[PDB]
Amino acid sequence: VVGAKVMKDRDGRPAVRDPTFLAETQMMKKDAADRLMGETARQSGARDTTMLPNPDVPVTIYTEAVANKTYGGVFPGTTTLNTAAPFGKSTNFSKPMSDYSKVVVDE
Amino acid sequence: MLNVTGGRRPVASWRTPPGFLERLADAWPAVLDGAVEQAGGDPARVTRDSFLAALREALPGLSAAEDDYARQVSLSVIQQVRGSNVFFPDLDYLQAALLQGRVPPQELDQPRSTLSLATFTTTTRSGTKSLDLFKTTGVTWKIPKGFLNRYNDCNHEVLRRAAALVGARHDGARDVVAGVWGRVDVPTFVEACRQVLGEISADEEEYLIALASEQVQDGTAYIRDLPFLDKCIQNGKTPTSIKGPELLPSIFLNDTTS
Amino acid sequence: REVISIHIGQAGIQVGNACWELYCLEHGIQPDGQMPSDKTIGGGDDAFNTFFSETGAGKHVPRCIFLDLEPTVVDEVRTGTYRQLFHPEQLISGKEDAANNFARGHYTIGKEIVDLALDRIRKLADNCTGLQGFLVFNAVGGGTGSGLGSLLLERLSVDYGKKSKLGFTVYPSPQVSTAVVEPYNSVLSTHSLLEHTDVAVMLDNEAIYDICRRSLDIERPTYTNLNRLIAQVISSLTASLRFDGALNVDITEFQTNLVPYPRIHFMLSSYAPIISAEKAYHEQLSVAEITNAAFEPASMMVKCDPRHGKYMACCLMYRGDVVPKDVNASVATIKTKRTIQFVDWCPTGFKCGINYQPPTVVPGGDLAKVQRAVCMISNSTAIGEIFSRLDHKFDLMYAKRAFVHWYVGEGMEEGEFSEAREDLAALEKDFEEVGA
Amino acid sequence: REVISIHIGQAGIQVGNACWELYCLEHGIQPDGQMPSDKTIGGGDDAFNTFFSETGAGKHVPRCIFLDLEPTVVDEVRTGTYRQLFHPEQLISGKEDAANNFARGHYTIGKEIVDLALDRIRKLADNCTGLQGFLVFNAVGGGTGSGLGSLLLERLSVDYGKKSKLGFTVYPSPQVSTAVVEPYNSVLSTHSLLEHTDVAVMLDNEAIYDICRRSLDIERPTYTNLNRLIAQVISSLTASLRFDGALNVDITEFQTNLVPYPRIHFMLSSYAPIISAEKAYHEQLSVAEITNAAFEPASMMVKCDPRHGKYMACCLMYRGDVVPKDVNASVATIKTKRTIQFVDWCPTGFKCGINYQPPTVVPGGDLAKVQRAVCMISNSTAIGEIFSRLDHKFDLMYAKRAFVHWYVGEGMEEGEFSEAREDLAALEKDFEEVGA
Amino acid sequence: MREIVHIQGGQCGNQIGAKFWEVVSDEHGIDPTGTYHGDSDLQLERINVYFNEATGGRYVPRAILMDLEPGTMDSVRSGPYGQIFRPDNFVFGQTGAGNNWAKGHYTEGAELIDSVLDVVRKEAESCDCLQGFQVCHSLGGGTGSGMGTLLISKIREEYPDRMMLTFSVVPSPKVSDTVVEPYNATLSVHQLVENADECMVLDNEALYDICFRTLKLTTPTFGDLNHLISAVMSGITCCLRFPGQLNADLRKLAVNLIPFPRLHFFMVGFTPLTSRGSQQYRALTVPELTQQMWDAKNMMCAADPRHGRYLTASALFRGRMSTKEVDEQMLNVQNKNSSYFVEWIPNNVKSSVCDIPPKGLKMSATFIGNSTAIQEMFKRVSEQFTAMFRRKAFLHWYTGEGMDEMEFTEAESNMNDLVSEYQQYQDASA
Amino acid sequence: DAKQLDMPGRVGDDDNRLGPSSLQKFDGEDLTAGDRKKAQIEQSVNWWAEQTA
Ligand SMILES: Nc1nc2c(ncn2[C@@H]2O[C@H](COP(=O)(O)OP(=O)(O)OP(=O)(O)O)[C@@H](O)[C@H]2O)c(=O)[nH]1
Ligand SMILES: Nc1nc2c(ncn2[C@@H]2O[C@H](COP(=O)(O)OP(=O)(O)OP(=O)(O)O)[C@@H](O)[C@H]2O)c(=O)[nH]1
Ligand SMILES: Nc1nc2c(ncn2[C@@H]2O[C@H](COP(=O)(O)OP(=O)(O)O)[C@@H](O)[C@H]2O)c(=O)[nH]1
Ligand SMILES: [Mg+2]
Ligand SMILES: [Mg+2]
Repeated sequence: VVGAKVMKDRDGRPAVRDPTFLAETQMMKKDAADRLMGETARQSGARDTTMLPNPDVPVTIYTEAVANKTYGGVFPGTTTLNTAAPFGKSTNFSKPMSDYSKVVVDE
Repeated sequence: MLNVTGGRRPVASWRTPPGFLERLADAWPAVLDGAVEQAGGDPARVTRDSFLAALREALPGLSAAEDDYARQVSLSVIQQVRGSNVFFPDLDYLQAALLQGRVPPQELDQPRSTLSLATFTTTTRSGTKSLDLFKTTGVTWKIPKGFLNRYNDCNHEVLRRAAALVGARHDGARDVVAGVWGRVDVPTFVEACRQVLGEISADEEEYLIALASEQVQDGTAYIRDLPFLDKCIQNGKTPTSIKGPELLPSIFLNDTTS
Repeated sequence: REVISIHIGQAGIQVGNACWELYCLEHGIQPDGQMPSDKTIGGGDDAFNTFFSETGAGKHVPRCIFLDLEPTVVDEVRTGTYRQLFHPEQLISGKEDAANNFARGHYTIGKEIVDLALDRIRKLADNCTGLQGFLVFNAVGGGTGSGLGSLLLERLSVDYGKKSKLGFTVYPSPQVSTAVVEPYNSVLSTHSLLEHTDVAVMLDNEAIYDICRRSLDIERPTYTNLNRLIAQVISSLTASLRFDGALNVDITEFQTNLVPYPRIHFMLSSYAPIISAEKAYHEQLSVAEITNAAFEPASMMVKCDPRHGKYMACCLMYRGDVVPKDVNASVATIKTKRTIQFVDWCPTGFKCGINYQPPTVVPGGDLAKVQRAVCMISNSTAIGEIFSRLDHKFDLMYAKRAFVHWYVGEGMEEGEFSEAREDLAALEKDFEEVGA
Repeated sequence: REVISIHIGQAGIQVGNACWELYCLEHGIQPDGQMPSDKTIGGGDDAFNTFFSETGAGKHVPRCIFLDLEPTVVDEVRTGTYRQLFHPEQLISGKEDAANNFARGHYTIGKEIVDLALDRIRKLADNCTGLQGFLVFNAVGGGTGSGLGSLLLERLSVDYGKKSKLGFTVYPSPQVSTAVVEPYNSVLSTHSLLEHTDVAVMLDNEAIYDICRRSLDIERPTYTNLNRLIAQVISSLTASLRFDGALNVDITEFQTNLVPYPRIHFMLSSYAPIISAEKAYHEQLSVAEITNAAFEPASMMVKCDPRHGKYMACCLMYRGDVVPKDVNASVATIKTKRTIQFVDWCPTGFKCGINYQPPTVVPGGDLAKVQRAVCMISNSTAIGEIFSRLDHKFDLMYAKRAFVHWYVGEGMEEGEFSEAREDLAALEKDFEEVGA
Repeated sequence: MREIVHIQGGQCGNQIGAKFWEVVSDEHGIDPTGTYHGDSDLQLERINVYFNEATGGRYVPRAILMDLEPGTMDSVRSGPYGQIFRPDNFVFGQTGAGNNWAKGHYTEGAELIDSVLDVVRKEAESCDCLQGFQVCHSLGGGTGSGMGTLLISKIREEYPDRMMLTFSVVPSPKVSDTVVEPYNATLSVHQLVENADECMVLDNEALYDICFRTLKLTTPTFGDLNHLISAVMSGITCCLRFPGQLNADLRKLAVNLIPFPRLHFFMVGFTPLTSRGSQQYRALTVPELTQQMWDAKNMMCAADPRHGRYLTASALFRGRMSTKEVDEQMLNVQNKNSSYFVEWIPNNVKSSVCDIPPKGLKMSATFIGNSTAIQEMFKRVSEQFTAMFRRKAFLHWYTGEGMDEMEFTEAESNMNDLVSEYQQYQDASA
Repeated sequence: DAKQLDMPGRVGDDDNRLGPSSLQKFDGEDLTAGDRKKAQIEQSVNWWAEQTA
């Protein structure tokens, strides 16, 4: 039996832990708290993330944004048709008029 | 190695001696026996020295250049793969390389792109992609005749319905930043367009399917940007950066107008 | 945003052969020249435009010129696996070596090779439209890298004048040294490396050796491992031009925020995490400790000790899983700690930068695939310690007129020696006086 | 909150390796690093954070640095079962020993290893954020345990100072002994152990041999069994940091409640019940008798009889099914009994601590699964007996200047011999005066 | 009727503007497609203040984006509510100032500002009755600070009557990005004290402090900092757009807060803002809004108000409230903390109420307090500026462009006498 | 009993009332970080097993 941090209170009563308050008052990080109490924190705050189709791409904050299609809105950037390399700079709108690759779909 | 994915690496392609291929064609079933019985009975344990000796005994033959060619080709083949470089990874790979005269054989090449009279088909990482000529280039599609008049009046209802189809609560604008508008499937988009514009001719509908199937992201099944798809369909133009090797000349040199 | 990269010397184009292999991998370009079959109809990124140019039918010919005098290493490039990647004209190559002889490379063979070199670069800049700057690659040990290197930088500065020329140079290490006349070459080169380079970045070899010995635990490292991680540093400070980030810095920012006086441009680079695949398995990667790891002298790219010096300014390129939240927290802890100290005249001595794309691995490389990384480019007075360390062993050999007959025979005189020596003396006085 | 433990010497890392086996078993850590959630019935929590750090990818590395000069025993750790648990980078191993020599271990070799050690510990302390304190494990008999063990403690007091440095040392036994130069080693170590250790706890080996002979009745023990029950002591005095109980006592209280003067920190220790698997079933374990049994000299961890001394203060850690009522009753009847006596000027000579979690067993160890246990840490004048007995046989050997040429050849002189002798003399005057 | 032309300068300007136009678009119920979708009619009558009806229910914002780097514009156009701006209003250069105020004020500004002036003038006379211009920019970068500052001076010379708000973030040493932050902030502030009508000093230091202590978020990206500043801007102009029992336009607030023409630097806050763990335990009353509004750890500047005196203060409330409760709370706050308020101005608190809350909230508030604790910020910047300028560090990057030494001397002297006039008004009596 | 008849400002995570204009729901606070870290761990384990092999 692994020992918990705060097992029982002064009375003989088991302790149900509040992970949200911990995540608020930074007594532990939220990324750690959810994994450590995956049962309550999923009921308390947490839900699963959307994954990219290709697992070779690293999974980071911006990759999760571009996965669940909130990339351009939440994060200042440009959405890309490709998904293997999402953060490729695309400047179709800002390209000068006489550029050799410039379409006028937006204008 | 032959079962590897096969990449576009440039080749060396020594010129082969003339009477060599027709003699290897009937000699190699014996050279495979010789190399194996010299290597101890199992494949993938043949040294290039043992292979050269088995070749020299199986084909007595072997004028100077005809032997030097085999020796040089075997040397290149053994260095192809990073590692120990003490044995041969694949005897069939070596045989094919010796027949073709190319360090990397014809069998390890790419799949290519089929170009029937109108269409252009590319087998890609995720499925196949197709482009139909006589009605498009890479950048500009040929808009149907009576479509824009009917689309520009009921333009916005199309997306209102397209989001309602995928579950957008149109009262609050929270869902747009939530990202439900981001994910829209192609048949759902065309069904919303049908429900908005009524009867959609097969030609105009195919135009819509083509443009949406372009704008959809690779991998996932849903489009990237709906309000951008709006101006896309309106303008009849696409941000495709159509590439070079075999599609770019075939569009603009061939006569696809009539 | 577009930047062209010229390589001067046998060390320059071996670095370039590692850098361009990394760039083709970061943009998915197959070594024969063009993107795979997936991206033929719709394509994608459009990020490559700052290094490659989409030519003809499915080809991306990079924006660089390898130039050397012996045809050995250049023809090795011409016959390697990147036969198709580089346009034949760009890979310049002379006929005979400068042979560790600054005078030979600056007065004898330069006069016929540099005109062809800069008449190529001119048509590269004309194909360009929004040229950010040039970036040069040279080792000041040899003759080609130093001799016509100095001649090229001079004629580039007379043709363009104010354009930013990032100079990633390689000095001779103090103890690990491969030549004898390299002090003469280094001193005569630095008199023009001072005056024509906009921002110079020092890269000594024994520092990178200790990195591979200690961190990556490669017990027997060859030059390809060094050039690999040098390419990683170049990639990490240009990724802001290539991929979009939350807080971007271009080439113009380095000139702005790291050069407090036009004669002080010598940057001790660094990088973190330089971790093998097993130590990565044991050690966690968070922004706080890799920011700390980028500051210790056991992870810098130049064998010098900043504890003897005072930081003038600092630049920090972050890549990958990085939020401005914790990088502000980390630089906070750094500025409150006192184990390192800044110059009084700079009170806000940092400049951060964040990019989204994490660094890549190269198959055959030994670094592990990480989610985040940091590349520091600082400025201090440890550099002023380096020049005097080199100045002393130049004055040793020059006191007995050793090897002088070679240079005087090739076309120079001894006034160049005296003037290059007193220049280093003046630059030493400059560094001591700024650090006060 | 975090506490990181350093180990100095061949006994240091053997103790360290019994402790870390016990810790991994207590928090359910498989030796390859991760914990299987299925197998451990206990509820999950972040109690482990004070020893293990969540590193890499689902991995826990201890907050520890073994350091030794011989590569033998350290490389033996690197080949043992816990290969993947520790870093390869935290086990610091020299190339040549100190070889039973404070001099060789304090002047010659320490000056090379101490810089790498404490400039690694800075990176562990940087990873921590709520660092409680360091705790050192060492035997003063050897060379590296004494010499650079004192050099480490000295530079720790300079670098950090206010962070608590708990000391668990191993003094040579009076009659059972393994070395000859150990008096010189122990004396020259304890002069600095005075003014640099915060709280020191003595641990003698013949006392523990007595325990395993009498109580656990293992007639042929090894150092492992000694290491095992010493780890029981360490685990039971950090259990309040790890698992919260009814009345917790952290690492900052021993300093407060047991150190009445800044130059008086030497603590007898004990443990009860130390009971095999067959006396466990028969004997009914209750709080009263285990509080009694932890007070006789037949159950202490130091060969000394406090009946000749006066208890200056005491500290009682309890684990398991202990209510505050009966522990208060037991400490009451001890206070009333006159077989032991407390110093007059200290009326309230106790500090209790209570933790719910019972002490765990090591399958294959000799102890049985126990409901409740006591770990006492007291302070008395019997320690004044120990140092004086040791001082007698140091001057015995020093009278003929035996072995001195070893130290003088290493770089010492005779002054520190004299001042370390009279320093123990002053301390003896201190303990004899405080006991008044 | 009364109109607000929005101007966004630089990267920070554009990203704040993007979240701002998202917030306003949700308040008025217009979707990413630029058409109306809302339910209440009360949303339609006052979108002339921000939009222009184009064709069949198509409203394009009255904004002008201006910067010097393509990445910022694409971040604008690519996100949702990005395809609603008019491409003509995207005046835009592509060299890049790069943290160089001189570049943003003499080389690139001097030739790009005329095209910006075309777009802003064209959009200024696109409406009937200007209420004022609303410029949102930063003081750290160059393309925001330098070009924005020249834009301010040119606009104030063309249209001197209309109002002029400027939301400017100031570089703070605690979270200090670039190195030449003081060289840009000092010169920019000197121009702001002579051209802008009123300024609202933000800073990322207090914004981060809010998201940590009060909101208690875990990953406060720049999206939320823009979220906060945007909510402040919306709260400022709620009174123009919605009917209230006591209205307060921009010019009404300015005349109630600015006692002297040079003294127009405000500190701002917002209410309510509570963590999601603590939103279960709270109530929604006017006292519950005031206790968080006047809280020193809820200001959006890094100046503790109890280090000085509140010269004037203002509060804009939204929701079904009682004016007696509003005025009694302001009176109680003014009477308890009777030392932090200036003596020679009785009744230092202007107040106003509007009946339309934000979508989903029951009640909200917005605070604008013109204090004399703002000279803490300017002294904190000026000390770094004089630290470098005693030693001509980084000075060549400006001097080699057209700037001289006298510009720095006068900029420091203007900063010096401003904090001097704030000290004298703080130590004045009656 | 206005206080007693009134709903809390935010009820949980998914709430139809709470749009972007109302400041009760912030995107920057993410409840998915916990599982995102798990995904990171899986990626790293796979990558480094491959590299070691
Ligand atoms: N960092 C690094 N330095 C290299 C590498 N290869 C060669 N060098 C350096 O090159 C210096 C000598 O000059 P080289 O590049 O070999 O030859 P060169 O500069 O072209 O001069 P010449 O021999 O006259 O042609 C030595 O100091 C080496 O340190 C490399 O792969 N990496
Ligand atoms: N209590 C206890 N003491 C030990 C143990 N192992 C070694 N020792 C003691 O260690 C003391 C000598 O130091 P060592 O650890 O053997 O050697 P060292 O500390 O590395 O010093 P050098 O041999 O000079 O390098 C002796 O007095 C032993 O009694 C152990 O497992 N338990
Ligand atoms: N609140 C906020 N501040 C920002 C943002 N982007 C940058 N900053 C701050 O602005 C300063 C640099 O501004 P900068 O981007 O150079 O301004 P610009 O380039 O002229 O648009 C830094 O100190 C940042 O902290 C943002 O999106 N929001
Ligand atoms: Mg060379
Ligand atoms: Mg030993």
